[PDB]
Amino acid sequence: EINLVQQSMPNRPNYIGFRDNFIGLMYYNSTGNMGVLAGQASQLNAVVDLQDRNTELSYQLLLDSLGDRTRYFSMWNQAVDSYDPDVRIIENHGVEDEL
Amino acid sequence: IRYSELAPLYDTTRLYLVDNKSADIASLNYQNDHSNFLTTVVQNNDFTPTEASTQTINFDERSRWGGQLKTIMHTNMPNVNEFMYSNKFKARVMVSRKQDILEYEWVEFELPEGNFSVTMTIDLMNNAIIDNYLAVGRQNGVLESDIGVKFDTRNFRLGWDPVTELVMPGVYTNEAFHPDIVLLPGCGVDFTESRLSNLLGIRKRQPFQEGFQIMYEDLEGGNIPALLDVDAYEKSKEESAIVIQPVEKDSKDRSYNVLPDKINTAYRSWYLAYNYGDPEKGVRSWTLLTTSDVTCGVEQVYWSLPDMMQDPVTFRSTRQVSNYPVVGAELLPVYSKSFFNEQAVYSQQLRAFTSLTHVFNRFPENQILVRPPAPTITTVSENVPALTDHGTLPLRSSIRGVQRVTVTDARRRTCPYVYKALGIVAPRVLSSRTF
Amino acid sequence: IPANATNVPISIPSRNWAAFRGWSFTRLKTKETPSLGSGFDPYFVYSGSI
Repeated sequence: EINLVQQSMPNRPNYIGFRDNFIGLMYYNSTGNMGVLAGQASQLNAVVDLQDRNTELSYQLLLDSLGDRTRYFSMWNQAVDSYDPDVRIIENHGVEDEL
Repeated sequence: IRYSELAPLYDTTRLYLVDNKSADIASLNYQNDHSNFLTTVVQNNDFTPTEASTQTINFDERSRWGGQLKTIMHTNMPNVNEFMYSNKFKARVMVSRKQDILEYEWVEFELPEGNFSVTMTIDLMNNAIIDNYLAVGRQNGVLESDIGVKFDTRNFRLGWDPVTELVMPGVYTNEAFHPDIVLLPGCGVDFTESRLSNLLGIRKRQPFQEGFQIMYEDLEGGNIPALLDVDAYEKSKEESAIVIQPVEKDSKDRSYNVLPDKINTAYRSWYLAYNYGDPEKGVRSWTLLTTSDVTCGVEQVYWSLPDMMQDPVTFRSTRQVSNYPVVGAELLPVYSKSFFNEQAVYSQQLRAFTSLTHVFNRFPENQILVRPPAPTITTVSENVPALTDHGTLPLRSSIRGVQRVTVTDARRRTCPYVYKALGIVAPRVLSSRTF
Repeated sequence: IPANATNVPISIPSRNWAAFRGWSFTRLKTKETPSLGSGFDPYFVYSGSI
């Protein structure tokens, strides 16, 4: 008779998709896991990866330089992380509730 | 120059790959075991190790350079393991008995990993089958005369008369003469997939033949002569101052499966088949008899440093896990050391004393089906490091600050049970090339 | 930065500074930063924006 009173609040929204530009979907800046670009008559690579290099970050900065990141693209998955300017900084001005 | 933060060096110089970096390079290892480990070749005393794993050791193109590989490897591993596949053997046993209807099937068995003596290994192989009596043997109706596979060491033709094929003392000699597969009617044993064959010391004579199952059919001239009934032997001396008979009886009611028109049991013996059986139609014509190895044979362990140097001819760099370069091709540091006990057979009365449990010394199922007396000469596992030096392997033009070291076996896959593998490389000039 | 620390001393060994440019700096958080150099970081339990 008392379980006629229960309140339910919906589950919190959760959005799970891929990363900003397919970040960390392939190894860069690692040893043992670095890629190979080399001939078939030599095994000298044109890939040199260092732990003090970052290229996942470098790519993000590079995109911004060459044009807007507000333009979304579904192929290479461009869509930069963002927030609303009324969430991060709360502009508050009351409510117009005079009627 | 050869480095830009140190003076250039000329002639022979040293480099080291040490496995003692486990906190200066172990944030790159969190899925790299010690047989695939990444470790620095840069060992700057007065620079922070974190920021010094990205430094490069230059070598001028005045001459070609090639390191001199040396490897110090110490392994500790048990002799029952997944490494050799010697923790499992597959054997055809009686899987049901119900007028008797008999079923037989290949039933895999598994020895608990970690073991000591050669004598112990044979005993736990027997005990696997007697824990399959506690499975389907006591939940059906299998007779304790039957067991499928039994592993002895006994020879059953001592004190034996050729003209009257009874064992005249009425008991079998309690001395090892070499491992034996005492194999029941309509049963085989399979050791294709394991190295527990090599532990017994039973090998193929064509080893590139596929399959390695030994059938009851294979053994010929291998039937074990029945014991003389010494009651008939005693009470004929009182009439010749006449009867003679086989022991078909036992006091636990477990008769020796005597072949009815013969004085021979239906049990086969591999040891008898090999020696006293047919010369070319016995088991001996496709098998060999060799000394037991507790180690199960000795494998080869390869060295590889695939991205730190140019590989020998007929190899190419692969980061794929299946294939890798081979360098060295040197011995596994596991070796066998023989020891001798002349009270070996008598020290199973002192493991009987210690353990009154008798699940290792075992309850006598039938007087053939019993654990064997220990070998007088045994092989005992020994772990001692192996040190090896090798020729020149041409190096890369410059060497990365951190370089992969990998050890891989003859199956070309990474090796558990390696706790020291130490790369020592010494660069030296080989022969001039244009600069 | 340990936790409630107000100073980070950062010392670099003696190195050439030939053709050096600026610096940049930012503060991250240990939880939200994975280790790169290993195939798997088992201590990374965060899936938000890195």
